[PDB]
Amino acid sequence: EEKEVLEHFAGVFTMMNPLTFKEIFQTTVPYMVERISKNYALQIVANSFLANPTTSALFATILVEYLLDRLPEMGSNVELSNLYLKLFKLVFGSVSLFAAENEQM
Amino acid sequence: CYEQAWYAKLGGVVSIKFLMERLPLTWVLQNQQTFLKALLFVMMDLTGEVSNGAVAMAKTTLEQLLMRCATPLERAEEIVAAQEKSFHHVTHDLVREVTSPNSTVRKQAMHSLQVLAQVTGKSVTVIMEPHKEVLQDMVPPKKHLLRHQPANAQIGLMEGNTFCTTLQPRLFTMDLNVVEHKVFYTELLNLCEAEDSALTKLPCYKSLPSLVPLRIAALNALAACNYLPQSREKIIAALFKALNSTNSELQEAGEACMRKFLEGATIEVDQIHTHMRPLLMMLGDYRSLTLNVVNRLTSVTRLFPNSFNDKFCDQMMQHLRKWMEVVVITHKEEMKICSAIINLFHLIPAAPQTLVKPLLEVVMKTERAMLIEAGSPFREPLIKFLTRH
Repeated sequence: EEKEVLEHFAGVFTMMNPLTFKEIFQTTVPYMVERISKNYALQIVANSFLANPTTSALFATILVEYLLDRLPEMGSNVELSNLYLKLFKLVFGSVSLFAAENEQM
Repeated sequence: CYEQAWYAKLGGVVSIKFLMERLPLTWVLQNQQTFLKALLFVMMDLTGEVSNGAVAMAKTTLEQLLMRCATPLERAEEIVAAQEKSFHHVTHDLVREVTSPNSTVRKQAMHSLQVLAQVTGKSVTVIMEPHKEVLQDMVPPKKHLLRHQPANAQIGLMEGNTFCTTLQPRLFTMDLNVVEHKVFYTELLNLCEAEDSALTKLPCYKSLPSLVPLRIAALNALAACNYLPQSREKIIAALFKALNSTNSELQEAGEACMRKFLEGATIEVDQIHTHMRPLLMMLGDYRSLTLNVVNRLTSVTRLFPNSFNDKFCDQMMQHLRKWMEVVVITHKEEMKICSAIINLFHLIPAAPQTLVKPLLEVVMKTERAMLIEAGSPFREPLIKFLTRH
């Protein structure tokens, strides 16, 4: 049931207009990334928020924007490098899910 | 250490660490040079995919070794004789290759000299004096012209020149009066002047059109050449041609080296003002201001703070009006322009406090137009601008 309470929690953000969607998570992505560090399962939130907001696809844009910045840390902090790798693989899978409109981003 | 598989080099280095730490120093001094040669080769060899942190291991062990060996001692005289013998050997070795083509070892050698000097009651030059011979005949480039050596060797030579001439006693200070010093100076000056691709066609550089690190090294070479007097005009002209370069990486390097240069001709730029004129006439208009223009402005004003006055601030606010309108229109790049435009005012003095109200007017207009309060790009430069006064 947690695997669905998280789904609902992530979904609560989807319906609002993209113009506010981009800002709300542009302002707070790093904190949730840090929180996921001690939650092997909480990344389900990000997974759902990348899959269903495929109708938005902006979350992926800001996620890659942040991961580009934090890239050098990967390969040194093994524990966090793992999380970065998971997120990168997820965002790469995103474009596979949406061959359209993800190539642009 | 000489096996080509990095995990063998790591075994060598860990053996070195244990041997250095465990055994008494009287024994360590005797093999200091062997240790140093092996360790330096470890990092010299790996310049493709390096390792799982072999080079970091090597550098840490090398600095540990130097600190352990050079530490002053009871001061039994035989130990002192061994210590000074080993120190002379190590200093010779390190001085030998502060110009080496391999950068990863060049920078490590320079930093090693720094730490070695700092560890003891002596200056870098004080420990370099008995080894000037090892560096006499090339740190001023002898024999073939600079264009005939390979590019990386050129970078090594000029970096060694800048390091040697930066030291306050200035070992091997150059002078245009002497032969082949004017040749070196003029050759690298022309290199700087070769901003156009017309001279990148040359065989010695056409093989790699990157060209940027070489020009950075040339700029540093010019900048370290401030002490002699008669270069003012050409050095400044070249440096300000660079500061106006569209290459952001080159622009920031020019900014950085102008710091060192301005210990000489501080305000000859302001007096001349034609080094900055190539900016003014396009600095008006309505749309001429791209990201490069604003970045150059904030650069050339971060140094020479008095470079601008109130009326220029008014002109800049007038310009800001356009982009403030344009960003909101387009969203209904521009914001990257506007953020830099705002940040600029924070840097320049002589900006009237009266401009607070006008610029704040347009800021609020556009933020309301975008209906954004959190994460806006304009707050941070506003905070910086206001906090000072």
